[PDB]
Amino acid sequence: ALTQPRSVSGSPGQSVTISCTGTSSDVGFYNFVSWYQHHPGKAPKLIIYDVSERPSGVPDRFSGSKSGNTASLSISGLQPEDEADYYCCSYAGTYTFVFGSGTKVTVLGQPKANPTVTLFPPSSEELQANKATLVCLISDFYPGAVTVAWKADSSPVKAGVETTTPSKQSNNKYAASSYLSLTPEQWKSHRSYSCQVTHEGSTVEKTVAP
Amino acid sequence: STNTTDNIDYFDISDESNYYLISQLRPHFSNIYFFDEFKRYASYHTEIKRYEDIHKTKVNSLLNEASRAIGICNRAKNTVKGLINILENPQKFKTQRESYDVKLRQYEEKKEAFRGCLLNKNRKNLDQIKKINNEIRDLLEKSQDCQTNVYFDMIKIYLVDFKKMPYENYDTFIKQYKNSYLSGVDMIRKIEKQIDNPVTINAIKFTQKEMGYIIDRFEYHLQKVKHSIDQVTALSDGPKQVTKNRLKEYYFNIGNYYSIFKFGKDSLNMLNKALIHKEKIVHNLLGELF
Amino acid sequence: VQLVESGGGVVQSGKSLRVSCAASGFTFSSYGMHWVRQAPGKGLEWVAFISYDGDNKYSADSVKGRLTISRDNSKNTLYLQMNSLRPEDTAVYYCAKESNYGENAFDIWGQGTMVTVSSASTKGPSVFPLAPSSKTAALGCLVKDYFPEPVTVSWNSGALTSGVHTFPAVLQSSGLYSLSSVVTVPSSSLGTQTYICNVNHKPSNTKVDKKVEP
Repeated sequence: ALTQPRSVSGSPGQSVTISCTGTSSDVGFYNFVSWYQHHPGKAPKLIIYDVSERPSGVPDRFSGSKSGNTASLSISGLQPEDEADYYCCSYAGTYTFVFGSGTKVTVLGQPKANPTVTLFPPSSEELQANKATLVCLISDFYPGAVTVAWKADSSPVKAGVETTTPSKQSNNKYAASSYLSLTPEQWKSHRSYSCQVTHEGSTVEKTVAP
Repeated sequence: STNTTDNIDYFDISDESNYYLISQLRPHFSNIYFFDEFKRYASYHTEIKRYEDIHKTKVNSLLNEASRAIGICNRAKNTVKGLINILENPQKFKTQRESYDVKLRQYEEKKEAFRGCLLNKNRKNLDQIKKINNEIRDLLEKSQDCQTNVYFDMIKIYLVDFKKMPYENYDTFIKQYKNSYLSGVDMIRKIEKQIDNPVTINAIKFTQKEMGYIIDRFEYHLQKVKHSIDQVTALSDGPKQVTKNRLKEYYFNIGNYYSIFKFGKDSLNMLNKALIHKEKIVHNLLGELF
Repeated sequence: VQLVESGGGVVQSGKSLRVSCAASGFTFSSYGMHWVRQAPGKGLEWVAFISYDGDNKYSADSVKGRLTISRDNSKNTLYLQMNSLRPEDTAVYYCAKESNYGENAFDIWGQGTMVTVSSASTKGPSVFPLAPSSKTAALGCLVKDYFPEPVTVSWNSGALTSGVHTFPAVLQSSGLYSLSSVVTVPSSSLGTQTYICNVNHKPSNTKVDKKVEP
């Protein structure tokens, strides 16, 4: 999976760029990389095929470039319709293709805000039912998505972790949640549990314990 | 109602020192299909299946290196398509401050500059074709009456696989499209001498100039594919006891004919869409020319 | 040019589902076709590829030896069949078309069909409360292990609607959905006012009210 930023930010009329770096045989070997624009519900349409050229319908604002193993897409003169998810696609080789992780391009409609995190220990009513679930609330953050990581005691967890996509609140800021299911015996053995929330480069974490 | 050309992959070139065809569509080389067919033989020939190791390591390398080689010519390909788009649309031609007969020579200079890139970047790859063919001819030898149940079983299946291609439908498509194109080049020779509309007629004359190039490639494959179909069918109509030396010559007969069949079929389906797109440009231009 | 695909909503684990992509407006028999799936959390990824005849069929190494692909040129449809499904591959399967500009790009895409992999029958949600935690404070109401969508959650029977946020549902590894409804309230007046969430799972005729106090 090719690597591109998690979120990029730009104001109406500004210009932003997106990196795309996968492997040495994927991108920098073929010069067949491509970019696609994905709206929330609509079908993804092709913006830039090959290194730098664009189909007929694509405006002059989108620019394609590549150097080494790093492909780059450039959008100048941002408009409110440019807010979408952008994926880069390189020809892998032997009749195979590889897509990028995706960037949530967000046009700045209001000043940015950092999230407020609250971790909920398992409900006592849930513990009596031989179940346990942590809830990591993320609210009032803007813009774009957010990275969420869980760690038990002092080591990270990679089992039974589910996360939701951000959603606009009553205000224009977004909100998300993260859950962690575990056995009640594992809740009493470990010393603590944590929830790491990284938004716009700043990581904020909160912890609970029995 | 298409007025501009989006795809220019109908350009191909054959090397002058050794004669190999280089197509822009994968696998680019007709020999790569011949390499892909030997895996079917090796799986059915004998207990020796060492080609499965060379097919994953050596054959894919040539295919991957060739795809990169064609990908280097993006700058030449995009600049060639730019000259093709300009000489096709008068709305895109009236913007520039140059004449048609002035930039019509720039097209040929870049058209051959692109074909040279397809060959130069693959010149290092053509050496591996002779290196793999010798390796295949070397690894197959490992008796005076080797079996032939696999050889003839391939010919019986090829004839059924040949019917998947619409040859009789492609052949009639040429004779009707060729005469209609010759009727188009005949009409402009009598309207350009009596009607003074130079800007639009130049696009019709230029579109017909490229149409003959694609008709040539579309025909050139049609007979070569037919020659493979006619020969493969001839091997069936014409034993069960063959030496191992002729077995290498027998496998190369079906291998060279079928690889040419599949490679020409790949060009024809591409050149078919290219010819229809070219006719849509000249058809909708006659409505604007009149 | 239009690419319409159709896929089933629910599929049991380890069972097979067939996906069909109907093409029109262009010559389906001359262009190559691609499949692309996108998980709810991750981005879309390349899946497989067919030539115009169907003689060359290839797939990604991740789904290799697991997904079968084929096309019907006479019926003008693209076929994808996945066998032995796992709850990790539930994704929106898009129908991609080989680009007119070249064979190394995708021109026209499909709308994408949602495919969920859950073997569990219809189940009732357990509604556990989230005691208020400082932040103003935030108290939640957790709706877990319900199948299928959707559940309707209103707070205090519609009495309070400010600061409320009902997230979308998730797909656990067991195929059951989870959801939390959170309300943000000033911490100075939380002991003087109690909160109750109304959870109504219509497919199971389930109506649950849960008082939330620290």
